[PDB]
Amino acid sequence: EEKRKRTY
Amino acid sequence: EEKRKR
Amino acid sequence: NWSVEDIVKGINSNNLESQLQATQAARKLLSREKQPPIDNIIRAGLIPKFVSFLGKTDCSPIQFESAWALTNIASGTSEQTKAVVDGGAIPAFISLLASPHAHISEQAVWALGNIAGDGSAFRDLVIKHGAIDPLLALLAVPDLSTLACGYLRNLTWTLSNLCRNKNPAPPLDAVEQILPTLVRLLHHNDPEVLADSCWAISYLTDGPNERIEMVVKKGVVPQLVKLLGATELPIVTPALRAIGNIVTGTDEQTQKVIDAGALAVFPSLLTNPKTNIQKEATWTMSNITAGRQDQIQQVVNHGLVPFLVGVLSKADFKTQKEAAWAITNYTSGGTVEQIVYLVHCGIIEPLMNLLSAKDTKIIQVILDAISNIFQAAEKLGETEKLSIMIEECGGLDKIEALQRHENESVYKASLNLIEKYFS
Repeated sequence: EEKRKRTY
Repeated sequence: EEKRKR
Repeated sequence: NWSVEDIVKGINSNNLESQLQATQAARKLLSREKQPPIDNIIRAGLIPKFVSFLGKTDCSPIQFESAWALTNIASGTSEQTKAVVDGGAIPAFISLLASPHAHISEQAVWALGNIAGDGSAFRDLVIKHGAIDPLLALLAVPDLSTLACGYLRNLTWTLSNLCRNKNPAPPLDAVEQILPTLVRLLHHNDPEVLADSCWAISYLTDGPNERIEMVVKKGVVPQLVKLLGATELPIVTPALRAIGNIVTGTDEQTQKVIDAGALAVFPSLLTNPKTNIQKEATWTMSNITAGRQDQIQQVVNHGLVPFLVGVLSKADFKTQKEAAWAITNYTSGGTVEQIVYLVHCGIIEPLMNLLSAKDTKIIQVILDAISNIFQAAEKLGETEKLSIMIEECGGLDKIEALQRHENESVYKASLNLIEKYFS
């Protein structure tokens, strides 16, 4: 929850 | 008797 | 499906369109679900080039691709976020917040959120670069419903990591600058915007009671109690944590919770199928039973004593431990009539059954609670009657067995109990 990757 | 924090 | 070699050749080509294509390829690589080659890209020296591409205002696509790539590098380990910050990415992403293209400013919001979410140090590093002013300025609209859905969720999520991570907590001047926007998001009708807002409130309410008062003085306790009864578990969880944090402060903050109607939802929360919701609700109960006697009376009048008895009887062990704390605090600050009502509800039998627990702390708390109840039975003179009640539910075997093991306070209090009420 503390970081987010943008997976398209 | 006191309040407990996280 | 490029190689890292090809990407580096493109980035070093000094052809703006070749660089765009290579940057797009890097984005597609860091975009895959299977393990991306983040450290490979870091080691190649591509991060300063990506950061410099963030400022090519003529080529908006390479701005977007670099932002996305940098975002995904910053989404990983703390060493990888460090690498992104070390490339000068923070001021450049703050400059990009003002892009006229929504997807590019959205990507800068995402990146700043990833960076700030790494911990205290990067959070304040983002705040010192002045991210908060343009971040809130992106929400300066009369109606939040006119904003794109994903835009709003990203801004909310980034604001929540700006409120996150104590030791040290966020600066006060920043919390006051964010709080009115935070309240406006907390009233917005989007389940994920509501979750993130409640998370932010729960972050802000964790600590000394000055910060709790800072949040409550904005009047969000009613809205928090309303959200407490939502049907979405991702909303109820952070709401319950913020409520639980607020009832750790002064009795006046606890009251302002109770008055909002919080106790009426607790029959659900104390029977919730999710163990963590039960644990958080019981812990909140324990900090209410440590309040004033009229507050304990409010707990009684809502019929929550039988629910506490139930949580002490059959629950997750952590929830039982929290219930034990609640009962000790109730017996510590309750009127004699209230302890009578607690014993009349059946508290003795599960209280004894938990003496066979494998936890030293819980036993101390239970034994302490028994001392309280006996002290109330002395004021009523019915000490032998409670003596035999503990007899009939197999309590005295457990006290006599407990009067002799490792911890000091355990055998001291339990030997005191034997030598004062069983002879």
